[PDB]
Amino acid sequence: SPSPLNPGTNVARLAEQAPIHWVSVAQIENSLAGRPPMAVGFDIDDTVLFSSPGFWRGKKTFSPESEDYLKNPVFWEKMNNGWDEFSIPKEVARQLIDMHVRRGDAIFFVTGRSPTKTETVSKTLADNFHIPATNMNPVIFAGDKPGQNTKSQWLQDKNIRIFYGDSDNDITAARDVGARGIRILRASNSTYKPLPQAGAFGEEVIVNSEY
Amino acid sequence: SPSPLNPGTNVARLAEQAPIHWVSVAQIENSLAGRPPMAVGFDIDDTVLFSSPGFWRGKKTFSPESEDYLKNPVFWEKMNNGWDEFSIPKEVARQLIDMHVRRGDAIFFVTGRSPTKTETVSKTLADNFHIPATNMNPVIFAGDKPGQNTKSQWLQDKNIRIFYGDSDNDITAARDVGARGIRILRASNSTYKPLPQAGAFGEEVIVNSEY
Amino acid sequence: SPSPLNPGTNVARLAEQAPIHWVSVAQIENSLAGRPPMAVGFDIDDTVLFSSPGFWRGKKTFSPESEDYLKNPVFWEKMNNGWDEFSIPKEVARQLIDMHVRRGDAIFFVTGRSPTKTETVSKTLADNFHIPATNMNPVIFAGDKPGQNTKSQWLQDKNIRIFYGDSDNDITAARDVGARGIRILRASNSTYKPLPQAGAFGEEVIVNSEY
Amino acid sequence: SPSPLNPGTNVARLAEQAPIHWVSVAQIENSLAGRPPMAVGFDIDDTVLFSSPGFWRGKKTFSPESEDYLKNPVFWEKMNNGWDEFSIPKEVARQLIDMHVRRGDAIFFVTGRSPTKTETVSKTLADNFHIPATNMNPVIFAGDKPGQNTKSQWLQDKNIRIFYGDSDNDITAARDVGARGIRILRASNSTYKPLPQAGAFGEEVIVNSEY
Ligand SMILES: Nc1ncnc2c1ncn2[C@H]1O[C@@H](CO)[C@H](O)[C@@H]1O
Ligand SMILES: Nc1ncnc2c1ncn2[C@H]1O[C@@H](CO)[C@H](O)[C@@H]1O
Ligand SMILES: [Au+3]
Ligand SMILES: [Au+3]
Ligand SMILES: [Au+]
Ligand SMILES: [Au+]
Ligand SMILES: [Mg+2]
Ligand SMILES: [Mg+2]
Ligand SMILES: [Mg+2]
Ligand SMILES: [Mg+2]
Repeated sequence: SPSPLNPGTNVARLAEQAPIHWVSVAQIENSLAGRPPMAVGFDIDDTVLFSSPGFWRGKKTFSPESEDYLKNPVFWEKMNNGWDEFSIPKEVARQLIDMHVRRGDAIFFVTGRSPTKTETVSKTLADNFHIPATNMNPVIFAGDKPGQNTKSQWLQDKNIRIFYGDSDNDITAARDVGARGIRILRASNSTYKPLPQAGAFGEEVIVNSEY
Repeated sequence: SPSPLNPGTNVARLAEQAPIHWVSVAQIENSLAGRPPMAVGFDIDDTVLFSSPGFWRGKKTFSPESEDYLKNPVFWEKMNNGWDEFSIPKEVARQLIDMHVRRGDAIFFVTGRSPTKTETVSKTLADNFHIPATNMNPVIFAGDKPGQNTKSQWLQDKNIRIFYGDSDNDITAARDVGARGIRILRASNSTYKPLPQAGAFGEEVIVNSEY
Repeated sequence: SPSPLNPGTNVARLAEQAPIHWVSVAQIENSLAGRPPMAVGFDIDDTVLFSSPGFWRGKKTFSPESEDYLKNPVFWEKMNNGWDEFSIPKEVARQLIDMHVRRGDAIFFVTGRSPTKTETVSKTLADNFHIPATNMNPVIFAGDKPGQNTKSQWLQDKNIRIFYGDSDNDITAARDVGARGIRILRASNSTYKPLPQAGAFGEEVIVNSEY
Repeated sequence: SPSPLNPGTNVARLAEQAPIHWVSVAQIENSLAGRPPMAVGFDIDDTVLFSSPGFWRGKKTFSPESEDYLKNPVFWEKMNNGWDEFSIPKEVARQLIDMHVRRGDAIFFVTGRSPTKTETVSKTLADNFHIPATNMNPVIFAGDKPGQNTKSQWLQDKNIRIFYGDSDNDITAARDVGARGIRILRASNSTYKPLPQAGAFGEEVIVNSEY
């Protein structure tokens, strides 16, 4: 700073590109041509669902000033049992999942959300993305609590070869097990802030994956 | 629709700019410096609230395979009386509303949503955006009637001198009454598509106003 | 800093716009519709000619480590009498000058280059941009030396209403006389560095004017 | 060709990225860490030198209204024996050449320019880019023969493992011999048009490499 009234710009800044390995769904699919059906995984939040409406609602209802709602079982019971009806499915996920289904791939969802006694997230996902039951697997609630296993342990267990996610820990989880971690852009209107530096580990990042 | 696997790019395309009158909130405040309190107006949907969650939910509930929910009074009762709890306030609106409160301006919201018997929208707005009683005015539900701009007469009636909105009809309403129409970007994960061409009437467009 | 190996990015940075009043040649022309023929002015370097080849040559020949060549009469005699045969005309200038000629405008060039006993720059310009002799005026070498007048004094003297330039002093010269200063982007391969903050004064900046 | 006066834009277009493998010089150096000295090669025109000044001049002098100058031996004598004094070294090339000198790599320049009896190009390059005698190799003038890639056999002959260039033929030459072909952006003010689609073979493209 200063942050000027009239900052101006220049054509070096206008054309400036960060050195990122951008990919398209079409190129990922091409990279898989001739590879046998495999298990692939997806993070949920900001990867396949824009779920910030429910998280916003939860914050505003359960902990208006902090992020305490994120460890409130009452919030999770609401979040995992219907508030995703207000979540907005990502077109990038529609494309990815359609093409993995077309390959005959096993599709897993592995989330850091807290587990709840029941969940309708598996159903919301299978329904919105038209995932055959054959390809579909119930959502895995991963983590460090008693009775849980971490994202990484789950990726190893289900032999997941590709993991799509928006968060750094999605990519490092894939890397820890030798899986191909592929980054999805977090939408700038997500309430999960700050936005990750997509590409921060040299991973592939999907173009235009914010929606 | 297919496209090349590796389309590539060039630095003319990388640097290319559309000829848009981009402005900041600071520049708008600066352009108004010295001007006494006035009435100003805001569209709601995709201008101050990312409300797609409620509309997406409404469509799924009331008209899965059409747009009839938008003409269903039961949908409007829900949307206007609680589903905005899932609507995500936009940062640009926080900045704009803060600036107009600093100015002592009278703030109006003029929405194309259908009027309902009761509404909790004015409450959600005055709360989310920390709007003092004196600057706040109850939401004007101008409704929607294709072939007709239902906002124009309201801007005239309330002597609104600046109108903010994401849609072409917001800008044309301001133009109709000789008010300064200022465009806000609709977020790319909005379910209201296609995205408008912000800048299409030569109007000012607020930078980074998608979130 | 750090300047990371793998910086990554996010979609707020990807979509980020500086708040600049970008214009196109088409919009400038539209803004002039019905305005009588007038005098308009152009800076030369990085506005209508990419002349860095001659300046590079001059530096390398006359002052390899400093910018002393810029005050070397021997350099100027070479620069103003043929080295612009290696200067690359800007498409943005072709468009501007064609449209000002089509309007019947008087066209002036006002440069901070040092005057020389003879110059072939006026000819290079008239020839490359197909400027009728009627519209064309000999290049004005402006400045602060004995026997010179400043850019500003020249703009006042020739009643210039619009001045196109890439440098801050081009825009301030127009502003000092009440003329409309319009910014052209300096190409990032110019050897005149650092690049200006185009738009730093709230002036109009021509889209894609780096070439 | 006409286009809308105020086309506008949207945030999907603002944020849109082509799926390009963008890399930095640091990332390239990092990918090579541990590898002993090797032969590497560079195209010249629009890869290390903005040489449009000499080509533009040549066209004006030898074939104002065609491309015949490119097949004129008198043009090549001038272009190869002094007109590069007007050619502007690219910063990306300074970074690349510095990095390959750090590595102890053997550096070759393989150009489509026609061989001439004498050439001062190798001198201009070794001087401009501060290239030690040991890393420097005399420029290979491979010439140009449409229908034939004249570079491929030279990369084979010199055991070149990495080839840098702006044109499709640079990348295809590297591919022909199983070398790593890396694209540099052609500057938008180059008179060699149209601009190539950098990234069109899925090859790495160097960020900000237009200058
Ligand atoms: N503010 C937020 N908006 C949307 N999703 C969130 C937010 N905070 C956390 N998440 C989700 O991302 C998961 C990663 O652990 C968290 O468990 C949570 O379910
Ligand atoms: N490095 C450069 N490359 C191109 N043009 C230059 C450079 N330095 C100055 N100029 C030109 O811009 C003019 C502005 O005063 C100078 O007089 C000079 O003619
Ligand atoms: Au890599
Ligand atoms: Au202005
Ligand atoms: Au609507
Ligand atoms: Au060529
Ligand atoms: Mg996530
Ligand atoms: Mg709206
Ligand atoms: Mg200049
Ligand atoms: Mg080349």
